[PDB]
Amino acid sequence: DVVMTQTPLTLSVTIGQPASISCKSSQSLLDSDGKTYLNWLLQRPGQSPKRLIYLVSKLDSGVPDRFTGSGSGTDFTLKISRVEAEDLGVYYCWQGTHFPLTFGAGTKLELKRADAAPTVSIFPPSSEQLTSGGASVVCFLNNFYPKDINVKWKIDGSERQNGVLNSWTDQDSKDSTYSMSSTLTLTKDEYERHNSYTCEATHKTSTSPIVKSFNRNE
Amino acid sequence: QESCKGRCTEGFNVDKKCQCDELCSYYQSCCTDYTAECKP
Amino acid sequence: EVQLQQSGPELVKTGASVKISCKASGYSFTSYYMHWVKQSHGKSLEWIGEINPYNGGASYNQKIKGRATFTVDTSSRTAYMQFNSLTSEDSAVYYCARSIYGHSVLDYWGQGTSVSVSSAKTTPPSVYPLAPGSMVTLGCLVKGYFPEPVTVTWNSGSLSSGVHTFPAVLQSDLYTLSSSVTVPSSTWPSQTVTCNVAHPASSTKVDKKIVP
Amino acid sequence: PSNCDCLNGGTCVSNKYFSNIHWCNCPKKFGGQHCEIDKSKTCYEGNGHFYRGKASTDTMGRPCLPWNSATVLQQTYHAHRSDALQLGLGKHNYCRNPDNRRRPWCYVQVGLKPLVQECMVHDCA
Amino acid sequence: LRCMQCKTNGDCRVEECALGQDLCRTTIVRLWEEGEELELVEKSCTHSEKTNRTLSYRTGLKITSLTEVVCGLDLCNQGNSGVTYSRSRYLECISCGSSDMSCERGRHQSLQCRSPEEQCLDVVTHWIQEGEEGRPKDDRHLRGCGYLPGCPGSNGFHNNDTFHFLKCCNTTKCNEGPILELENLPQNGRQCYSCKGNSTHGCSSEETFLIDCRGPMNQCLVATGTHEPKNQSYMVRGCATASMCQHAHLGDAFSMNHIDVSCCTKSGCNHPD
Ligand SMILES: *[C@@H]1O[C@H](CO)[C@@H](O[C@@H]2O[C@H](CO)[C@@H](O)[C@H](O)[C@H]2NC(C)=O)[C@H](O)[C@H]1NC(C)=O
Ligand SMILES: *[C@@H]1O[C@H](CO)[C@@H](O)[C@H](O)[C@H]1NC(C)=O
Repeated sequence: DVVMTQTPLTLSVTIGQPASISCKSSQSLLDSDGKTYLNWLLQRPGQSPKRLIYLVSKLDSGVPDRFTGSGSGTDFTLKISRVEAEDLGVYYCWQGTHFPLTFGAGTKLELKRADAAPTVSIFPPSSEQLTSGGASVVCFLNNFYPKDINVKWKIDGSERQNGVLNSWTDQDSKDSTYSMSSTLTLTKDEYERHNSYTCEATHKTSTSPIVKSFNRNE
Repeated sequence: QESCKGRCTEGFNVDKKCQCDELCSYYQSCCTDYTAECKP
Repeated sequence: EVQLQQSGPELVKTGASVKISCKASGYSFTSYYMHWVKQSHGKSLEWIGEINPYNGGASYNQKIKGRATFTVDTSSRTAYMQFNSLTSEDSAVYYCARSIYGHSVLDYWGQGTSVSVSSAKTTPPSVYPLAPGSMVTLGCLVKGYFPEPVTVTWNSGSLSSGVHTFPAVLQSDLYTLSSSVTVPSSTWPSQTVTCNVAHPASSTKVDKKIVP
Repeated sequence: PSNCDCLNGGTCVSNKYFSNIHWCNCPKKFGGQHCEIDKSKTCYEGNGHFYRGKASTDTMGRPCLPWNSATVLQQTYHAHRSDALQLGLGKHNYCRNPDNRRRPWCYVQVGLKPLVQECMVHDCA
Repeated sequence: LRCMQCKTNGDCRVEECALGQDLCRTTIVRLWEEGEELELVEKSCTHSEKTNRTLSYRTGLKITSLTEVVCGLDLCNQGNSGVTYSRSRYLECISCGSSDMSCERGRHQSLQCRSPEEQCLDVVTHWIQEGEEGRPKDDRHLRGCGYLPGCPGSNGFHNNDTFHFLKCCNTTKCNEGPILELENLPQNGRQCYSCKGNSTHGCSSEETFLIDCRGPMNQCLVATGTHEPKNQSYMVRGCATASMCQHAHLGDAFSMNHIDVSCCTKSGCNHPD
């Protein structure tokens, strides 16, 4: 079992920008046939993975030249000049030159873009969640780059870090900017213990933290 | 002594100047007289 | 067109056994060596094997522990995976691909395979029509359901672009997730909005109208 | 669908392992590379536009220089032409008639300069 | 560097021996039936790969001596080729053809060679249905005396649509027996790729498919170069033997110019990749 180790493991790129990843193999990757199967296979998110390269250079049908494969021996190199939004996705390198086949790490790609404001709503627990007894308020943050964001729940002036379930969203194909959904997951008895729930957090486009609230009669 | 007139067929014979077989000409090995005697 | 389509998703009681199809059209099937790849941890990547329609070979990766059975039908133009005694680590995405011939090394894949196992048997959810109390957004909260799978669409999936859902959250043996899409302050509550949401684990479909 | 040059049921057959060169496997009554001439006919059809077939000769008895010959290819009809096969002209010195004359004929070297001369052949009178 | 050009009729004129072929080849066919007998000239220029060859075939009471010769020397082919030219009678063989369905019906006959290195061969040509006009006019089978290039021993090629083949050896009566039918041959075990046509739509990733090679061709072969009347961008795929890889004996048969072959060990190495 050879090792498939890719670098950089962490890479964002900016459009029209250079992208060079690099892959490594324990021993050689050159079969007794005098050819080398080493390859490049990408998974573009929310779809199924597809073959970008094989043979360390040679490019699949609908593959553009923007990619260039290279390397030999224990070392290898991938290249792209014009980086675009298609290229958003996950990046894997595998050699078909020993059984069992091997898979590199998963180098992951972004496109760096400008900053924008998360567009926020926060909601009441539907009656229907209040019939069963749980009470959950959302704080959405939708389409913000960068992906650096820090969630804060504040209760009636008295802040709370407890019971916080978040989930991210993948840098999308389109906006290139991330999404966010926080949720505050909590009892019935409790909910009637308060009124004004003020929600807020931090991004890089306003020194001043953007906030939203509501109350128990509305 | 070529003179193929003999029996005109035993079948071809590797000791000879010219064999009297049907095949000769095809090697142009025919003996002067073949067509004469044989194939009358 | 190279076409690979697997079974959809499956839940399984640990230690027991599962059967997940792979489909194809787009070539003389007999003409290529097939694979499967474990994508585990939603991340790490690992080779299952190969098998090969004409000669009928089968590979199994050493670590496999031969829990695995490849298999075929020629008349169906189909790959299988019979894959017995199951586990926690197991749970992952399982894809298949072509080589081919021999020489390992794939090209085209199929969508994939949704596969995970545990104790608590299928729990369909309760959904919470989150809505407020110049633009506008729509809260749809899938919660209390377990196990996978579950997804959602707006107004029978009409609204597409810019619509946003968040990754099934999980904890305390249940998933709780978030789903949203935005529209103009002129767009509502004009024409009533139903996010459509479904649960194969439980075999039942549902429609949640937004309720300002 | 048609091919090569061969005639009268003459089935063309070529070969790979040399220059894909082609030669015709003719029926008995025919012969000559393309099967351009028939060794049967005593006599010829009126005007003998047609009697191809051997018997190289003349009334006075001399030869028929073969159309294939040098001193023809200066001349009027000879066998490197466009149309050749269509005239009967192969490597052969047998008589022919593509002028619509009296009877068939050949080029008879006589004196120095090659000539026409009425060729000996019977008619079906 | 130049040569000579003679038609079958033999208009005797010249060429520059073009370029891609440095070789002046003289080419001759000899037909013999009953007493009488017959013959043919083509002098032209031919690609480097070509070498001298004989092959006399027997259709029944008529016999066909083919044969060809090469020199590259500027201007060889005018005049003769190379008092009896068939001196003696050398090694024996069996001959018959599909001209009359001669090799097919059991009519095999004894036909002496017209020379000592001339040997016994079964040479085989099948086609599918139609490449062009109903396809080349070479006999579906032929057997008799000759010498073909690199013939010593055996060679040929095959895949779904086309079967070529060559057998030969220096033993008396070696070619005799049955007719090579392919489907008759054994299973070589090799898995491969067959196809005909252009970059695409002749040869593309689609029509290509896995075929079981049969017989001594366990080699997986592929080839390219210009084809018949100058429609280039053309290739072939199929199992075959060492023969077709070294030089090209493929380049004679399929009739193509300054082609290049390659081959692969383990099966399925065939794909366009
Ligand atoms: C290229 O392959 C194609 C077959 O797909 C051939 O091109 C077509 O050929 C026919 C002639 O019979 C034409 O009428 C069409 O217009 C062609 N189509 C196109 C899209 O070009 C052709 O025989 C092959 N050419 C070569 C160089 O071999
Ligand atoms: C006949 O075959 C034998 C095989 O041992 C070989 O020695 C010899 O070269 C062959 N003879 C000729 C001249 O073809």
